[PDB]
Amino acid sequence: PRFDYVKIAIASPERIRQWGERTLPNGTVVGEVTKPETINYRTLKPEMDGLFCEKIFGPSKDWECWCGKYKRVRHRGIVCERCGVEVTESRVRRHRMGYIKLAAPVTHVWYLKGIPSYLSILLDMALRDVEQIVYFNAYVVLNPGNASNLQYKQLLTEDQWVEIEDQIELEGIEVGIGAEAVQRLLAELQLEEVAEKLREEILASKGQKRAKLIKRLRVIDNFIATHSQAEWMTLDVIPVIPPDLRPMVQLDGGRFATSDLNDLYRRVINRNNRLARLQEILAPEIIVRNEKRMLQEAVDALIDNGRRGRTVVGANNRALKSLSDIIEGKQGRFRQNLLGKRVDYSGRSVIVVGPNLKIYQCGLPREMAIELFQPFVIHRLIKLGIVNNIKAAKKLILKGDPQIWSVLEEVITGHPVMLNRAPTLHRLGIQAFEPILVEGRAIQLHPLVCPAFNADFDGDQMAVHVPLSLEAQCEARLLMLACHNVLSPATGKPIVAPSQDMVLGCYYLTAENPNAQKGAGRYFAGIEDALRAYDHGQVDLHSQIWIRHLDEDVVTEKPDTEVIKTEDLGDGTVMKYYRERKIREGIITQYIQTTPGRIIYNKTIAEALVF
Amino acid sequence: VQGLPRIEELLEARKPKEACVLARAPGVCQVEESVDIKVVEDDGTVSEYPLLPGQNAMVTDGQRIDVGHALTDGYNNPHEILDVFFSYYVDKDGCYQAALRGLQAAQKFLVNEVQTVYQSQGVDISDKHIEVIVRQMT
Amino acid sequence: DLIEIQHASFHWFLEEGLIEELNSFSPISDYTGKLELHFLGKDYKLKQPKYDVDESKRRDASYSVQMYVPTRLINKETGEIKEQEVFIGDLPLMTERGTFIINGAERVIVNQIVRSPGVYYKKELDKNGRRTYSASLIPNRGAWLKFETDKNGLVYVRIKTRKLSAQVLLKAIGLSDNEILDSLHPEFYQKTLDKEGNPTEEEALVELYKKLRPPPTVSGGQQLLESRFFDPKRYDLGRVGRYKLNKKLRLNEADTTRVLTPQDILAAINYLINLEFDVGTTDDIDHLGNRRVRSVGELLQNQIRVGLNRLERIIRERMTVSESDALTPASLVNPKPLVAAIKEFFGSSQLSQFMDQTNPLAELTHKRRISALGPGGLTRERAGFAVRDIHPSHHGRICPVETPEGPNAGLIGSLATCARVNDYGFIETPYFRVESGRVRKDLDPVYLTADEEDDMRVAPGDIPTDEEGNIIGESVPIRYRQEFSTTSPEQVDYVAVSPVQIISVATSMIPFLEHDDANRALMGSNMQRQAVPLLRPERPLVGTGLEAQAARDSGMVIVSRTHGIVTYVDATEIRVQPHSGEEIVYPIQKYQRSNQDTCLNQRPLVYAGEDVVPGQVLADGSATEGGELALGQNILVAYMPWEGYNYEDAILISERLVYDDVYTSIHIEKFEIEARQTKLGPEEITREIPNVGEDALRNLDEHGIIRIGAWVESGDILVGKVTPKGEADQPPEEKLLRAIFGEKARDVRDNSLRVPNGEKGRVVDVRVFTREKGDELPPGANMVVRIYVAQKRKIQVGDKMAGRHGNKGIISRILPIEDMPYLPDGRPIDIALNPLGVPSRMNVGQVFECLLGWAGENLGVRFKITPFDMYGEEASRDTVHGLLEEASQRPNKDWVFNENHPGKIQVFDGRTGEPFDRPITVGQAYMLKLVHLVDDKIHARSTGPYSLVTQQPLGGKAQQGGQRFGEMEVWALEAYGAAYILQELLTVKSDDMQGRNEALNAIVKGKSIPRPGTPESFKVLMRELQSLGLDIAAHKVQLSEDGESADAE
Amino acid sequence: HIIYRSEELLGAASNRYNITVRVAKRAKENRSEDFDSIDDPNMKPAIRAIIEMSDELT
RNA sequence: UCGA
DNA sequence: GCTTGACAAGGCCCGTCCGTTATGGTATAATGGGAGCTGTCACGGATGCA
Ligand SMILES: [Mg+2]
Ligand SMILES: [Zn+2]
Repeated sequence: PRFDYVKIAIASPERIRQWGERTLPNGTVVGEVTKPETINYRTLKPEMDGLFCEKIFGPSKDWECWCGKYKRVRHRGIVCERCGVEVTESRVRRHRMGYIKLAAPVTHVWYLKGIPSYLSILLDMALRDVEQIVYFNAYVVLNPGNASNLQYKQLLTEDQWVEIEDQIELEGIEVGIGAEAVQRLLAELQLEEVAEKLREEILASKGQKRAKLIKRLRVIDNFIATHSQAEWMTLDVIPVIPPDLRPMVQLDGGRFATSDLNDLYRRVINRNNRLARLQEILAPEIIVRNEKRMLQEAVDALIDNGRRGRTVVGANNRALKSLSDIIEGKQGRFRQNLLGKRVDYSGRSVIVVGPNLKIYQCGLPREMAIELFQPFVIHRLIKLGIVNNIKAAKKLILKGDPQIWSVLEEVITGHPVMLNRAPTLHRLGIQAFEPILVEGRAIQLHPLVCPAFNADFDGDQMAVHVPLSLEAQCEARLLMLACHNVLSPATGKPIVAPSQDMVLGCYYLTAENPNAQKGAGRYFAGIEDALRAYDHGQVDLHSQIWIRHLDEDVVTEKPDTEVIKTEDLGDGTVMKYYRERKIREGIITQYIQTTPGRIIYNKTIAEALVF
Repeated sequence: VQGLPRIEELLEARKPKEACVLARAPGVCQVEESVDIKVVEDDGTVSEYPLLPGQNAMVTDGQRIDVGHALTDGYNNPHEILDVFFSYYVDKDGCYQAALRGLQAAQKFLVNEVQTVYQSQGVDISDKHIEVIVRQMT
Repeated sequence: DLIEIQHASFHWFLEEGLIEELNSFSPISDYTGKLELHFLGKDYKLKQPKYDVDESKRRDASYSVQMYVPTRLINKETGEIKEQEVFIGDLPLMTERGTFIINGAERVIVNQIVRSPGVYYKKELDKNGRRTYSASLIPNRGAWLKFETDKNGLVYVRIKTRKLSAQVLLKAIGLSDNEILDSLHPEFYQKTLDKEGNPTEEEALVELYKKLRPPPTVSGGQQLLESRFFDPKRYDLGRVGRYKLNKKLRLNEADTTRVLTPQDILAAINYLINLEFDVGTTDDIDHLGNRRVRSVGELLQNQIRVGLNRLERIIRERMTVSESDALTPASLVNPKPLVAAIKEFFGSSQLSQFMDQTNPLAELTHKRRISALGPGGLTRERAGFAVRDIHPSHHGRICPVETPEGPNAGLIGSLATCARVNDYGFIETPYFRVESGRVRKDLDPVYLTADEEDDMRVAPGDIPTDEEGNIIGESVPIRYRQEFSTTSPEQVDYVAVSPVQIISVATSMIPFLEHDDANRALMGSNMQRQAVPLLRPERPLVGTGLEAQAARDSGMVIVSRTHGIVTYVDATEIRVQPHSGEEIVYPIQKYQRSNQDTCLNQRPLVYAGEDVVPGQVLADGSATEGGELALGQNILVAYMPWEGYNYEDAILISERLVYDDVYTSIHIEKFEIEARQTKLGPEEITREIPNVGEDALRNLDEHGIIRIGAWVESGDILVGKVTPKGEADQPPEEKLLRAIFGEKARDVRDNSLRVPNGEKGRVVDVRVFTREKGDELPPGANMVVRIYVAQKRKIQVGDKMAGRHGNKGIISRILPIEDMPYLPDGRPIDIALNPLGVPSRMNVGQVFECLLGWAGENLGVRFKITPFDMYGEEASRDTVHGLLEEASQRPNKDWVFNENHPGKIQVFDGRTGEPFDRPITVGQAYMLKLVHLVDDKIHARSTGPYSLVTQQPLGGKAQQGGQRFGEMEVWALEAYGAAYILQELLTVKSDDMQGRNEALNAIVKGKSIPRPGTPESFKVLMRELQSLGLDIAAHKVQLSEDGESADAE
Repeated sequence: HIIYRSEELLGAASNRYNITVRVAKRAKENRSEDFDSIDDPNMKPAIRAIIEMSDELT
């Protein structure tokens, strides 16, 4: 559908179980994962309770349940009364989420071990103080009332609590350990009343610790505006990822390719079923305390493996992939699957220099163009009446008929193709071209776009991309063509220019060779008289040649306006002699001493700028 | 020889090892183990005693002191240009005009220092591309 | 011999390395003391292998041997000796070339350089304060002793944990107050004895246990300290650790090698105190005297040590549960944890690398690589600027030129030519003795082990010497204490033995190395290891002379050993008779597949009835000519720009290189298929496969497999295999189509092995490996078929060619011989290179090479020029121009040399027939053909496979993958106005199960549709954030309605 | 002369990101109007939208 | 590991 | 343009058969665990230590 904004908040335990429990035509819901079993070893079918269960996440095959007798498309939207699997599509398994009901609360590792440890800010404790209550290392006083020397939220050691047990003061003293005491300490908080208690402590006696009460006030004020509760930071219900996001496939040798999420999910349920077993048979308290500590470490390793404790491993000695380690890294879901994707209708090849070509034109081989433009060739084959479907067209393409290459010639005319070389530093590293079918197996690139792509012909490979829609073809032509990218986006200077081999051809053309004249000092009648004398053996490339040119816009190296060697003819006509010019003043005529190489260079600009 | 690490520490706004920026704009006449410069303002009354260790050189020659004229002979701290130009103008005019003149001195320092490094390597970069990222920082 | 770090290392393991590991493991005892088990390591069997060297490569096995030791199981009370040989493990043997064969693939063991064990001191300034001196006693295996010294005279001992006072460790090991101060200046030790108390022999073990293990016990403090440095099989200094302790600290005792002596800890404190008194040397971590190398004899000693420790736990867990007697000693030793320890080192470790077998130059180089990475070396992120630079102690030991560019720039080095590693693991260089200004070149060298820094004065091999009289030069440049200086020739001590002693065996194949830049000589040495073996190689004319030694040491050249008479020579064997069972047969391999898809063909060289010598070439290899090595061809070159065809490092060749079979190589590819066991039904290889007619069943012999010698093209069927299916979920469209014309579908599915795109050739080996024939098969397989297809590839447009000086390029045009320029005798030009890349990269030696090879072309003499001269300016210019004048003195060749322009002639144009305006330098260049061909770079995809989770297109040429549109490619289109191209590349081309169907249907029908749906990768991230405990959802801001949107459903 | 016709269309328009949408929205009308059997391979609907828009510009 |  | 008896074909349904599978038990005495980290550089907070 279409949405307008995305909002993120802390998931309440009533919200996590909303995704888990689904409505089924029966007395109870079945959307809870209770067993750590995934599938069977004999057949490749899952079990009725587990991480891959069909009664929770949906049917494995399309329109087929787990037990049998419903394997047709006639039954749509009903639930089998014998098994319990809804007969629907197999694409619903990647959208349904189960839940795991715990027997003991577990603090979230992002709020405890994070920066700046928002769980310890609300409790007005230290980082090491909350880390001793959680994981069962110290006791915290929850009711110090009617006692001689006891304080609220005071840490007690193991040897210190057994001394108060002998003294029964003579009243009701309540202590706690683990996350059951942290959840009780957060549930009895006063978030409406503690906000005005910190505001009167900032103005009066601030000192250096004014920023500590300011930072604590920012966390309390966020829980009132968002209408959240402070006890929601501890987890009672654990959500389960859909099973297609933790896939279990079988290789060719018979081994299964499991994920690291299945080994971390199984450690939670195996330690949760043991905790429910110890609490039923009235186990010793040193075993129940050790079981709840491993349940705290199993969920924290599932969320962020290696955040607080040691990093758990599996069979191989590498680190297991937790829920948080698939989004933060360079190989995470953000930087490898969302910002950058692998596209279809693409290809690559090595590049060779193509001279005798134009700009906005690239050389494209025949066996690569028949794969990139494959849906465009098939459409032209049915339109011309050669084939009737795709199976008759695909057999005609792979056969190698000469009529297929005549269809491919008529398709690529006017279809822009974006060329791309990695790495893409600036925006002119992706330009569009009009391809032509050439002979060979490499991309005939233009030598003028070589400083733009920063491409050298010693092993460079360039990626080829083909647009599909009609709006993408008009954007590649009007905005991304190579002819419209003369100027750089950084400065105002052009980059489409002669660089290496054409500068040496123009430097030698307009040079001055003082030995090979062969007819220097001759007068010619205009520009076209000297071009007709170069096709003959009359003049060389560097001969001193006087050219009758009546224009005044003549630029040269070290220009001058002074007149030296003034010579006067008869009838008042004066000759104005210069260093390179010879003007007959009263302007009648004007002769320019130059080389025929500079006339061929000046003729090339005339036929290119005047059309 | 320090082209690329200089542009990195300028955009990160890191604090250098040494910094000495005058807090006002007085008329300082230098009357000379370490050299000491006494700050006496003829327009004002209160003086200033700045810290100057022996490992720093001199830049001022006498009667030449701006509002944020530094004496470092090295790298300047861009965070110290803010609070000098802000606290000196928070009492004269309003706080919004003191923040506009404070951010303008920090903006002109960052653009002129990035262009200094890029021109030393023979690299042409237009000024309008640099000041867009400086606008996002200030 | 050039391979001595591999042959002498594995020979030491088979006689000293394996004996020492079994002697330290034996004997073992039980918990009570009933019986004892001790081995006899010095009497092992090492029986015969199972398969051949060539048979193990095609059968997918390993050239290994079985290891058996005699084992005596004795009992304490009852006198009984049970002698029985028990199987230990599978050990892969080293072949005759110095390599191993693991799972049918040839592998090498790269020598890894690490730090030597010993004591190292370092002056460290943690902040702007006083000068602090540290220490580090590194063992071969065990815990470290790091002694530090803070301000005000406080020396501390740190044993990872918090530091502690020096008197705590020095008194807990057992010492008195008078045995410390007599061998120590003791005035500096009074400052650290004041604020430390004064503990007794028993008043220090309690306080040591309270800080290391935070109740203290009088027996717990002794068992903790003894297990770290004094217990056997937990702390080892090594044979080289005892040698470095007696050299640095100048100790009198020796040959301990097992236990850390407590007198050595007192000497390390005494050297640390004296560093504040301005006496003593600070060690360097990058010095080669402090850096060791290890090889196969040492790396295998650590794998059996961690493999026998796992066997010790099972041998002690079986002599306690079984309380009864009369048990065999062959059941006490379980070979399973030790077999898996050797198989992990040779196949799953990082240091066992895939062998490069392109040419014999890359095979010789890969066995001599010195890499600083591995399990115990360095890290790719922990490598800095100081470890990648060249140390002054690398002169003659490690090659300063040959190193790979890119990520591993400086971490993977190469051994030099004359370098040698001793038994201690240090690199040595030979030197000639100089006595009173006279090089004593009469006796053996000295082989100094990097001890010439602070003691000796070493001159290189470039000084002009006389014939046994004296040295010609008066100012000899030397190196003394890592600094260069010029002293008198009577004051020097040693001189180098060769000018190629600094460079490696691959850099020495570059003629005129002194005229080329060091950056292009780095590229010229790497491109020489990538040259393919041609069909008919040719020896270079400007060779350096070292190609003959590298060909014999590669192992692919058959040499004589008997000094006999050759009797019979054919294309398969050579039969000679030895003289002063007398008929030996030398086998010759014909077109064997290599690791890099090249050939390993050998050709016979000798004839019948010829005297041979030990060390004579009998049959050369694929990339080896007669005697010397040959990696390329000598053809004409011209440095002239064509019409844009050699614009930016591009190559213009002629058509003469195509039809003369120049640069034509043979590539043999190998295909694989397997008839596995599907649980629905067993798969078998048949010929009658469905939906395939007679267009592909022409080369099958009624068995489903192709024959030998059949020309296969792209799209054929090599092995026809069927697979049973049990779906039975036919759509209603296919049920109506089948009911009309009949032809009910079978239960099988065609899974035949087919030829990939752009692949062709001739089938040469159709070897089938099935069961009940004498070979082992993997589980879940009935028949294994292996197909080898050979093809003959010519030189085409797009291939990457290079020379010996780093002038790489890609051919863009192949012109006919009438369009190429021609010499004034009528001979055309093969290559028209670009002269613009020469002066910008300082490639001057390639101009000296072509101008000298052109002199050797008209004379036919095949010059051998050694690098690094002779008289200055009289040995390179007047050698080339002097020998070009001798070729012009012939009466038929007067156009070769000109007086005005010496290294130039007049070249005529081939198209118009007119001469060019300026003379062009011509010559005979030696170009190579690299492995980066145009066939391996072609890839295209319309629609293929997809990913498992994100439903995105895959990546890879061998699996029909798509090109990645990364983050830098989005920023270019975002800087453009291409918003519709960016939405198309992210939605209808990747990660949309619905949008890809409608976009493909729109092109075939002819009416495109806008508005693609939500991509799949965003919905995966939405479900992953909800599993992290975050209530994240998408809403709508419409009028009086704030409802959550269902992106998934 | 197609590249000379595109530079005249991008000029005198004051927004180069807006006149390229009118070309893409006119090429879809030329494709739906060319649904008959006559199909010119040289004149694509994307190219015909640029020539027809430049003739009405003048 | 190797190419740009 | 429709209709009826006849002849097999085959899917569920309901019994038992035996391989498969979950569960509980065995009585000399046995009583705190191994395996690496020790050569990266810079910046920003957070303790903690006077
Ligand atoms: Mg390049
Ligand atoms: Zn069912």
